[PDB]
Amino acid sequence: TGVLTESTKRFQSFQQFGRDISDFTDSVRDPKTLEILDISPCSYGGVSV
Amino acid sequence: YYRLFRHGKIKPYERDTSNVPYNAQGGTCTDTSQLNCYQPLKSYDFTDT
Amino acid sequence: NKSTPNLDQFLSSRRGFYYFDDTFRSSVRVLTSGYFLPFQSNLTRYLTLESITGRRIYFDNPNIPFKDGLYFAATEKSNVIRGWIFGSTLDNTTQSAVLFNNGTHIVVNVCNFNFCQDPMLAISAGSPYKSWVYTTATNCTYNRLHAFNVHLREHVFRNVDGFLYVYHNYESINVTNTFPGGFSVLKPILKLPFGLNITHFKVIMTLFSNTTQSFEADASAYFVGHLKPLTMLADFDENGTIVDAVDCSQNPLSELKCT
Ligand SMILES: *[C@@H]1O[C@H](CO)[C@@H](O[C@@H]2O[C@H](CO)[C@@H](O[C@@H]3O[C@H](CO)[C@@H](O[C@@H]4O[C@H](CO)[C@@H](O)[C@H](O)[C@@H]4O)[C@H](O)[C@@H]3O)[C@H](O)[C@H]2NC(C)=O)[C@H](O)[C@H]1NC(C)=O
Ligand SMILES: *[C@@H]1O[C@H](CO)[C@@H](O[C@@H]2O[C@H](CO)[C@@H](O)[C@H](O)[C@H]2NC(C)=O)[C@H](O)[C@H]1NC(C)=O
Ligand SMILES: *[C@@H]1O[C@H](CO)[C@@H](O[C@@H]2O[C@H](CO)[C@@H](O)[C@H](O)[C@H]2NC(C)=O)[C@H](O)[C@H]1NC(C)=O
Ligand SMILES: *[C@@H]1O[C@H](CO)[C@@H](O)[C@H](O)[C@H]1NC(C)=O
Ligand SMILES: *[C@@H]1O[C@H](CO)[C@@H](O)[C@H](O)[C@H]1NC(C)=O
Ligand SMILES: *[C@@H]1O[C@H](CO)[C@@H](O)[C@H](O)[C@H]1NC(C)=O
Ligand SMILES: *[C@@H]1O[C@H](CO)[C@@H](O)[C@H](O)[C@H]1NC(C)=O
Ligand SMILES: *[C@@H]1O[C@H](CO)[C@@H](O)[C@H](O)[C@H]1NC(C)=O
Ligand SMILES: *[C@@H]1O[C@H](CO)[C@@H](O)[C@H](O)[C@H]1NC(C)=O
Repeated sequence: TGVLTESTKRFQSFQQFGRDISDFTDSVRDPKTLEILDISPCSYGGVSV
Repeated sequence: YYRLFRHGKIKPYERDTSNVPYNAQGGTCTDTSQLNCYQPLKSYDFTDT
Repeated sequence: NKSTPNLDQFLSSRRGFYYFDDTFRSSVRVLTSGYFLPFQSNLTRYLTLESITGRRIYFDNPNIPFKDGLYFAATEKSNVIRGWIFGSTLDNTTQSAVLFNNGTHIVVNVCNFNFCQDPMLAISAGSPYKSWVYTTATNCTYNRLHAFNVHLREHVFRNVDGFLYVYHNYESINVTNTFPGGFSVLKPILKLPFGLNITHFKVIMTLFSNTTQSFEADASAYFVGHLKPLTMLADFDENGTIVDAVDCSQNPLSELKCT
């Protein structure tokens, strides 16, 4: 669940998704277009009342 | 056919397609029709009744 | 007619590291345990050398036990070492595999081969003449051909869960008698679902001549090493590539660097 945006990363030849040190997925090869995307938490930051 | 006598146990995803006499006492044997020789394969019996 | 092999041993330096998993990483140090070639261990060398006095040919090709993996290096010219034979008894009682790569193309076969005494390919550096590897093959299960036509060539052979793993690397060197020194990483190329019991392997050689019906000798060498259960540490760069590794059972600095 999250917002999808254009990406500028590089993928090592054949590769389907990329993760980070916390194993948080943040990239997909989105088949039928082959244009790498970026994933982001729906809401992240901080809201105070 | 299914194998009935073998010295050791097989490993995962490994097959054996051998047919050699199995000596009960020891390692090798090259003569059947004896009092201690045993063919290593036995045949199922799928009859009507 | 052959001469008793010289089972001389050199030092393995820091070679024999390969890729142990298919995950993707970036700037990560991962500690693993597995079956690897220990650093600075005796590597047994076999040689092919020109005859000088008479029938003094050093045509080395014994049966080397597989155990728990194998590391195989070759320093040669004009492609004298070409193929490998894996099996258990290497007879027509048990299924065996041949993984020839040179010649016309890469031929990978699993059959009930009845091999000869000297698995020697009677060809030259180009436009080959004959093929002497087989005598009979009754029951063939796998036949594959892959389209493809002093140095250092490196291979690693493993057998896990009925899959034969082959890893390969190449480098260009210049040396005369000793063994080189340096760091190499082996990339995964071949993974075959054969599912057979491999306990012995043998090499295939070629005899270069001079437009004659008689064949004799070449200059080359191949090195053999056995794998052992160890623990190691690896390092990854931005774009996945192994830059260095350490052996956590060699010297106190190694266990310090591994803890
Ligand atoms: C891969 O293939 C090789 C054969 O090419 C297998 O190697 C065989 O391994 C067995 C041991 O498991 C070895 O010994 C045989 O079994 C007994 C000793 O362990 C001996 O026979 C027995 O003697 C007992 C005592 O008298 C008796 O109670 C029992 O009933 C039986 O008679 C004898 O020594 C046998 O030879 C074989 O020699 C060995 N064959 C070889 C080396 O050619 C290997 O196990 C296979 N690996 C896998 C994973 O399947
Ligand atoms: C999967 O199919 C889609 C069409 O359903 C392909 O997208 C078209 O690709 C062609 C070029 O090959 C373009 O000219 C079209 O404009 C594309 N149309 C759409 C709907 O995207 C897509 O290329 C195919 N994927 C693969 C890997 O062939
Ligand atoms: C990862 O790959 C990039 C791209 O190949 C490497 O950066 C290149 O480095 C070479 C010199 O070695 C330059 O000529 C290129 O212009 C560089 N390209 C880019 C996109 O930076 C980078 O060095 C590699 N790094 C790793 C971790 O291997
Ligand atoms: C190699 O073998 C020689 C002779 O047995 C031995 O002295 C030497 O220590 C060995 N090398 C290794 C691996 O330590
Ligand atoms: C030894 O002599 C035999 C004779 O048949 C020959 O086939 C074999 O190739 C010779 N040895 C080598 C390794 O060339
Ligand atoms: C099997 O191989 C042995 C040894 O080479 C040979 O004596 C025998 O004739 C061969 N039999 C078959 C099945 O071809
Ligand atoms: C090959 O398999 C057939 C059964 O399909 C069998 O009759 C034949 O004897 C086998 N031959 C060998 C030597 O593997
Ligand atoms: C090392 O380089 C020299 C010069 O190119 C060459 O003659 C020699 O054959 C090379 N090494 C060996 C012994 O193959
Ligand atoms: C040519 O053949 C002869 C043997 O007849 C051999 O001694 C010589 O080294 C060969 N030279 C070449 C050009 O290969």
